[PDB]
Order: sequence, then C-alpha cells, then structure tokens
Amino acid sequence: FDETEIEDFKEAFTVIDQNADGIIDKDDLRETFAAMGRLNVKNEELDAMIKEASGPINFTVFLTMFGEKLKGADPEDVIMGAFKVLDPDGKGSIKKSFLEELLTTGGGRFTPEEIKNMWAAFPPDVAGNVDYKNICYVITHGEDA
Amino acid sequence: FDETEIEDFKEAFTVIDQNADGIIDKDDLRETFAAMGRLNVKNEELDAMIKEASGPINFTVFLTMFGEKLKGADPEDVIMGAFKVLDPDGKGSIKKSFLEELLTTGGGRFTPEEIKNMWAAFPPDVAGNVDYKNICYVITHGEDA
Amino acid sequence: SKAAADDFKEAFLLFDRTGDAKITASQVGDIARALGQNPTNAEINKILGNPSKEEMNAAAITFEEFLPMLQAAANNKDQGTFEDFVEGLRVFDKEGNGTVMGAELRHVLATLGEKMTEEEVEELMKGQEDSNGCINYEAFVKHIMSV
Repeated sequence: FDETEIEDFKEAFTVIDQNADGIIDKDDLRETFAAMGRLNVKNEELDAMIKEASGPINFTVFLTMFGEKLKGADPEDVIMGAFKVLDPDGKGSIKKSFLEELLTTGGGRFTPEEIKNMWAAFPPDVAGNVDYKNICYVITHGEDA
Repeated sequence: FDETEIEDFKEAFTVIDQNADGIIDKDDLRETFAAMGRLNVKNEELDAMIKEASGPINFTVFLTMFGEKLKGADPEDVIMGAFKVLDPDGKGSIKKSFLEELLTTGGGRFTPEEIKNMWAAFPPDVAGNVDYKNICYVITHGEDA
Repeated sequence: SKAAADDFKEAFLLFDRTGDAKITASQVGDIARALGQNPTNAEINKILGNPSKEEMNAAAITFEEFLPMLQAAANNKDQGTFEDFVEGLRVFDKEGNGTVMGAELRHVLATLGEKMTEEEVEELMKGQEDSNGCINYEAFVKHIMSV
C-alpha cells in the first residue's frame, strides 16, 4: 500500500461515512447508495458488507478488509512497467499468443482456463495481448470505462 | 535547520507530548502511538527511543537528537534546485544512466552499490533519474506517498 | 618547493575516490590541469610511456610519483602565450573583428589534432556565442584564460 492509495481509501471512507464520526454504519452505506441513485438498495446487501468485518467499520478495519481482498493489487504504473518489459521496443501492443504462452510457461497462475477468463471480459485486444493499458486501467479501477 | 522546519519539529513535539509539560516521557510515546492506531506498541520500542537520549526528551534534546541523525537532511526546494541544475532546460526528468555516471564520477557518495540501493525503493523513474520530484518528497517525508 | 604547496596533496585527496591516497594514471592528466598546469595530452602520454609506464593496464598511484610528474610538467607552462592564441583565431576568420562562425570552431575543436568531444565543445561555447552564430574570440579567449 502506497500512501496515495491509502489517502484514496481515506477519501472513499469519508464519502461513505456521511455522519463523519469515523465509523461507517449501515445507515451510511444506505445513504451513500441512495445518493448514487440506488433507491432500491436492500438491507441484506448492507448486512453482507457488515458481515465481512468482525467489528465496526472504522478506518483501520476498512483498510484491513481491503488489504485482505487486494493481496495482489497492483497500481497502473507498475502494471505498465511490466508491460513495457514485455514490449521492450515500446509503443506496440504485444501478441495474443505470446501472452498466452508466457503466462502458462512461466507460472501456474498463467495456466490456460484462466487465460480464457482473461480474454472474457478483458476484451480481444486486451485478451489477445495487443493493446495494452486499458487492462491496467480496469485492474486498478474495475468495470468498463 | 531553517526556522519553519524547527517549528514543524515543535508541533510534532507537542503532539507527542500529550501532558504538555515540555518533556516527552514513555507514557506520551505510548499514548501517541495508541492514538495513531498502535494498540500493540511494546514497551521495548518506547525504551529504545528513550535509549537514544542521555536525558529526558525536552524540546532541545529532541532537536539535538534529530540534528545528529539528519546531518545531510535537505528541504524539497533545495533538492529541486539541484535537480533543475541537472536538468537545466526544465520539465524533463533526467536519464537513468546519466545520474549513475554523474554520482559515481564526481563523488564517492555516488559509488554504484549505493546506486542500486537508490533504485531499490526509489522506484524506476526515481532510480532511473527520469522523474523527478517524487524523490524530493520522500527524502523530506519518508515512505510511499 | 613548498614554497611548499601542501594544497596539491589536499587536492589529491579530493580526486582519489577510494581514499587510499593513490590516484590512477588516467586521472593524472586532468589533475595536472586542475593544479594549474596545461600539458597537452600527447605530452602526458609520452612522458608516461617514456618512463615504461602503461596507461593501458590497471594503475595506482602514489603521491611520490605524482608530485615529481607535476614538477616536470610545470616547466612547460612557458608555452602558454595568449598572443598566439588570439592571433591563431584572427587568422581563422576574415575582416577586422574577432568572430568565428559557430560551426567552424566547433568542428575544428572536435576533429583537429587532440580530439575534444562535442559535449566539451558545447560547454566551452555556451554563453560566449549568441544566436547570431558569431563567437567573439577576444572575450572568448579571455574567459578561457580566466580559469
């Protein structure tokens, strides 16, 4: 965890903790979702978020919960560092079959089935290994941009 | 020591000296760490901080201890002064190999092994000598930002 | 002689990167120049070889060899006459005003005789040549003899 990433989680903690007392309760979760447009947010969704913690969601409990789910989270500059080492001549997005072979043949984390899941929402270019960069974006901030 | 840096150490001395009597004892160290989130701060850590002084930690004993550990501490504006003289055309971060050659070939403090340690937590850009400025930040205030 | 100038020994401690009080034979040319002596690089080369000293293999030094080599180079400082430096460049460009066109002095200083790198040539013209492309060598040779 770099310090600017921890400051981003402190700002997200303050936007969900609308009572500003330092502990995100279930009313803060529901009022942050209602301010984003969720008028139908069920109480069972709020209870499942609180069921991931052993205590009240203060800043260090929110940081330890996000730490334990993001144990391989990598910032965009280090993902582009590794993709610039995979394309060491610069500019070009690397081939689809080169990333499939190098993921498998180096590591068990790069096994195929997982490579079909990589192509599956990370579209073609991304999946193929040709573009580059959009995948670093969606690994640090999810969903389609 | 510029006077605003000494006022920053006076403000840090007042935040760790929660009894406000002018001497930071071991109870102040433990209660400042507990207010930052350290519930498990051992007494041996507090004893090792007090073992760096020959007497009680008043403001001048805290300033002399920090002076003797920071005998080459440089403010961010003077580090950016020197990096603007290394990049005299402005804007561009300077090359990795140019900073490795100029550190070694001018001084013994710029020897290589030390240059591998510079690249090692000061990441690539910083290490390489391309970016600039983030290294001035972390030399005046440590850890990842 | 001492006049025993002990600051030559203090400058040897500023050029020795290992702190063992020895200076390699490849640094001796530039350190004779930094002590106020301008021997040409062929002269520094000859003397070395003259004494069956090879600058091709690893070298160390001792102060006891560097002191007499600086004292053998110190007699040759009578070759530094500024009349011939300004008259050299006065024969290098037409008309009665001391101006070399930029690229004439840069290509001559890099390729004629003892090769000076184009990085060092740009560092010696920086400030004395303005955007007209004309180097005034009356002030240029004055500032080169100021160091």
